Amino acid sequence: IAAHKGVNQAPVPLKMERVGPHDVHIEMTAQITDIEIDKGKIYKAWTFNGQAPGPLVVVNEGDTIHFTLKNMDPVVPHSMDFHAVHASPSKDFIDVMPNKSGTFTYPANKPGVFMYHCGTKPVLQHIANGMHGVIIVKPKNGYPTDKEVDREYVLIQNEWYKYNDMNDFQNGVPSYVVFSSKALKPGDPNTNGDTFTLKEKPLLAKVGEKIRLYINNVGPNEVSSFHVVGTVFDDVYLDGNPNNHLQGMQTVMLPASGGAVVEFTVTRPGTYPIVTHQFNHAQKGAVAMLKVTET
Amino acid sequence: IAAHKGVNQAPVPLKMERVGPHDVHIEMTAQITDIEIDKGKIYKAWTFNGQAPGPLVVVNEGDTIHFTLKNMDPVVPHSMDFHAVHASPSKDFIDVMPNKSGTFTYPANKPGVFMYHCGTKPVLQHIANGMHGVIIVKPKNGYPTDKEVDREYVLIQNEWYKYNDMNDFQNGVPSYVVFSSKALKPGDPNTNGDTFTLKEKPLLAKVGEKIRLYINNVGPNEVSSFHVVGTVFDDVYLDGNPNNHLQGMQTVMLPASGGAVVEFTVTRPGTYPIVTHQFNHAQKGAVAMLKVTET
Amino acid sequence: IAAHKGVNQAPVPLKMERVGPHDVHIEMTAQITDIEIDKGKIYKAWTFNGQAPGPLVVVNEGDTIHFTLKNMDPVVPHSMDFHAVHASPSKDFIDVMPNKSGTFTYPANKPGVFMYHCGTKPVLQHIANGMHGVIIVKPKNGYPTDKEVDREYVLIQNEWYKYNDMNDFQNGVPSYVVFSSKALKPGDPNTNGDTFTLKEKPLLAKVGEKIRLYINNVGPNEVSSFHVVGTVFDDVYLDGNPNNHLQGMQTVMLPASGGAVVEFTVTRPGTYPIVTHQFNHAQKGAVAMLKVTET
Ligand SMILES: [Cu+2]
Ligand SMILES: [Cu+2]
Ligand SMILES: [Cu+2]
Ligand SMILES: [Cu+2]
Ligand SMILES: [Cu+2]
Ligand SMILES: [Cu+2]
Ligand SMILES: [Cu+2]
Ligand SMILES: [Cu+2]
Ligand SMILES: [Cu+2]
Ligand SMILES: [Cu+2]
Ligand SMILES: [Cu+2]
Ligand SMILES: [Cu+2]
Ligand SMILES: [Cu+2]
Ligand SMILES: [Cu+2]
Ligand SMILES: [Cu+2]
Ligand SMILES: [Cu+2]
Ligand SMILES: [Cu+2]
Ligand SMILES: [Cu+2]
Ligand SMILES: [Cu+2]
Ligand SMILES: [Cu+2]
Ligand SMILES: [Cu+2]
Repeated sequence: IAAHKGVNQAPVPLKMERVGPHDVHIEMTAQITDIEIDKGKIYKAWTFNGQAPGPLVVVNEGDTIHFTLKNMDPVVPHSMDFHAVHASPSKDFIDVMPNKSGTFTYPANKPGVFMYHCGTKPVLQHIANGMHGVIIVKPKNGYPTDKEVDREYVLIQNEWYKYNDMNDFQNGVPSYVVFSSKALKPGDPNTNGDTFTLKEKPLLAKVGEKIRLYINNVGPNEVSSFHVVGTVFDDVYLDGNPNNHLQGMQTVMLPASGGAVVEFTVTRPGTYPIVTHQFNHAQKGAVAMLKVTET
Repeated sequence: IAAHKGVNQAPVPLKMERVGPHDVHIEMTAQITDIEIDKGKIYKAWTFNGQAPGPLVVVNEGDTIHFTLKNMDPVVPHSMDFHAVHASPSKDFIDVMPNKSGTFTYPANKPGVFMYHCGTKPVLQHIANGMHGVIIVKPKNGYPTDKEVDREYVLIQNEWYKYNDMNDFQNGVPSYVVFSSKALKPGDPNTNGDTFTLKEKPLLAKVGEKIRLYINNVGPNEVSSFHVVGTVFDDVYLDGNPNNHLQGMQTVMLPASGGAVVEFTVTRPGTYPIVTHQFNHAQKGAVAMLKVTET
Repeated sequence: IAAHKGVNQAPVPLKMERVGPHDVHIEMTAQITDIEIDKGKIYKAWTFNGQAPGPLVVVNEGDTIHFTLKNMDPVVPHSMDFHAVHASPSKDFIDVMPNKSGTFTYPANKPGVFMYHCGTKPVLQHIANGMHGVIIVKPKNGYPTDKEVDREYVLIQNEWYKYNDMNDFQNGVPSYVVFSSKALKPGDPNTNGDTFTLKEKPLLAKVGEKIRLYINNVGPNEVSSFHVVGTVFDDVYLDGNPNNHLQGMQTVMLPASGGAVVEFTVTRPGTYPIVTHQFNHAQKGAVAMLKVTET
């Protein structure tokens, strides 16, 4: 796209503020930003806020979201679809033109770990170029295992294809399949979907801890066979809904856009890989590490 | 197949009648019928009754089915396998020769949303050419959410490949992935698996309604990441068995031949896409629309 | 690999013995063994004990496993990862060099049907070449349906690719997809992953029996849409954990490495195919047979 040549828009922080007991404002950009998805491989990603996946959004069950998209793409329209919300797609997930903003309002009345993404046709194009992320809606009543959890992180799986190539996006195998982590609390890592960062800078935990991961597989196209090496999931809540409660799972099948809360105990010091067990994907990047130490 | 050149057998209505409180007669054809699966693309489908997927069958839990297949294919044998039933495959899902009929009897003692398909070797060939459909077995005791449901429809996902090409069917990506709808009540649409009809003539609903969809992904080969845009599934029953009850799902993972009952509320007027969230498939046809109006 | 030319190491029995009420010794080899995966097609598999998948391991919930790997590969390191166990991957699933042994100890405190596999980088290589299998951990309290089960078997699904070809393993469709059976009791068949043996020598059962299958899809790469023709699963326990209890499933979605216990009734004499309902895979080998007789 001639108007994206040489474009590399610096990442912009997510803006969020609570405006009432049940109402939140969120402001995101659509922007075009170079991301290093594998060593020496730059992808001029279509993004929210210069991250791909986009920035983590966390709201409470029952919060109405008043969402603004500021479209910094000089020539492509963009839009936002939160899977968390009840909305009219044809009124509320509509396009925002280059250099314009739009504001849309809709309720998040279901707990869980939801994909969000650009909803502009062709949606496959906008997602595959980078316009995906997660919104967590925290359950009013928690999870029944909350008191057991020592530490928590967010991990998101996505694929990367040949650049902006619709034939590849539709018909081709992924070039890379990757994990990223998005921060929940100060100090947590906040990374993009790449083949290396979570190997070189593993997530951290302590021996004996029960870990919760909020996970989503945003695709665009593949399903995920999510597994942590050296443990078993003690508890799993499909889509992060507390009702959908499995136990003792070695691996969690996630559809494209599928989420989960998963919990597991790390009993011994060491480095624990986190994989999709579809090992062709793992080979192509989708292995993160969790380093577990006595401190 | 030289004997299928120029063949285009007109669709024949499904014949069904109840013959006792727990016994139903069904009569289907196997026939070769031209179907427009994408604009300007005709597939000379191997079909039940000139529809692909085939006609909807609905029975009650506990019904014994006395099924007749009238094989109108001039040269290929065909057969019928209902996933709903307990049967001996080697006695009851056997071939019916060209220009012959066969009758097979077997019980449907499990509720749910079951694939049916031709069972003739190579089964991949017979399914991929079009010989798939759904049989719904209604639970004796309903679903616990029955009283909440305002409107219901059936949707079926399938793929289309290069015509009658076994190499493609085994090794190739689908050319098209599609939804169709099959009528439950008078006035409901009854369509074939194509890339357009459910976009151009959306399913209809009213603002505020709880919608039930009976869904099945008949494949032949892909899994489905089933999602309705702008809502969340309030309730999901895997395979349509009331016991397999999930809540609050954004997306439902369906294996090949996998079914579900899914229920969701449409809160605002607008057009709501229905997708497989494996967006390469959606791009290749698998997007239906639900138009929600104040009336 | 020049050091594997002409190598065909005879299969070696699994060695296992109980050493205390809650402790078991297991001794396995890593070895290079020719296996006929389709008629006339030999794969010089990387294996545990000269079987691919490897030998069945069965332990009780709560058993600590003291595992020895004797590496007979003349030049490639190998290792063992049991999904059943809590272990430090970087200490306990480490490599054993050619012509050496290693012993690792770790607890199996979760019931179910777990994949095991070599964990040596690149893991995709070691799994795809043949180094996968199942470990069953029997639940302390059984399954609630135990008293209904008449007969049980183990079935494992895997893929085969072009020989030792990492490009194919990562980017290519499987050449073959196959079932094998591993013995639970004397007289049960014990087979390797091939396209024919379970068609030519079907598993055996009696009319009216409730059958339990312990199943796992070891991949490396595909998901499985597991179905038995002519029946419906009465009960399914995901990953073989008794808590994860579905009913009335026509087909069970297994991720890569995903397991299940599934139970179904065979009501009539006949031959019952067992498939993955992803019919491209079935075409490429993944159909086993269950022959049901009056005796
Ligand atoms: Cu309040
Ligand atoms: Cu506001
Ligand atoms: Cu966009
Ligand atoms: Cu793929
Ligand atoms: Cu703790
Ligand atoms: Cu593993
Ligand atoms: Cu664990
Ligand atoms: Cu009666
Ligand atoms: Cu009759
Ligand atoms: Cu047929
Ligand atoms: Cu595909
Ligand atoms: Cu209503
Ligand atoms: Cu979506
Ligand atoms: Cu909803
Ligand atoms: Cu004891
Ligand atoms: Cu010992
Ligand atoms: Cu190995
Ligand atoms: Cu494949
Ligand atoms: Cu019995
Ligand atoms: Cu079938
Ligand atoms: Cu059954």
